[PDB]
Amino acid sequence: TLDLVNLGVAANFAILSKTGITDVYKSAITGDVGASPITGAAILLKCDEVTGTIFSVDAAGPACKITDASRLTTAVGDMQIAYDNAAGRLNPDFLNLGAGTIGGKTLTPGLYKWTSTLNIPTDITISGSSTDVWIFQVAGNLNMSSAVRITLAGGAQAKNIFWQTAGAVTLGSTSHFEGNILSQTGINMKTAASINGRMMAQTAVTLQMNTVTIPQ
Repeated sequence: TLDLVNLGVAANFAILSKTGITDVYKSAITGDVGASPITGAAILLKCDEVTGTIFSVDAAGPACKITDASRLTTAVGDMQIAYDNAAGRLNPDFLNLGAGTIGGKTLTPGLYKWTSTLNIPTDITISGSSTDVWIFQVAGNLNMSSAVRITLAGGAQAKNIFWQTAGAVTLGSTSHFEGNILSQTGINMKTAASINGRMMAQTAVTLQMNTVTIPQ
């Protein structure tokens, strides 16, 4: 069995970025949100969009924000450690599965690697036990097309799924994603896409009327 990727303090966030969070009103985020080292002004969410707390490094930001620089610094530090831990895992079980396109597949537990961009153009399933772990290592971008849905089967849980991407993630309109995203650059969601997972970006997270829920 493959070890969990430990998120440390970042586990407490639904969205954590380094250069902000952009949004087309109205999104529905469940869980805490934060950005650092950038100013809290870079968080373009209103308070009715977030059920949880909005954290800022400073006095700027949405009206309900809490200022807490040391927690955001630890969180961001922990996200970096997680990203490096995930990208650093060795001996994949798969390499270049589907040649970079994985529509229709059922993915069983393990460590998967892609040395290019990964596309998800049609529905997929992630299947395994309540304690199985999946780590997806993607050296380019990650794309998912509109209305694509990731289904979990067999007791598989979103909190045990990790997607590490060296490039940007793009989730298409109406799509539904499962798992923790650790991106080295951005994560960008389109109209009414949803995610059950965490969006951890080393640049920005962009949203357009999305539903974002932290995995239980």
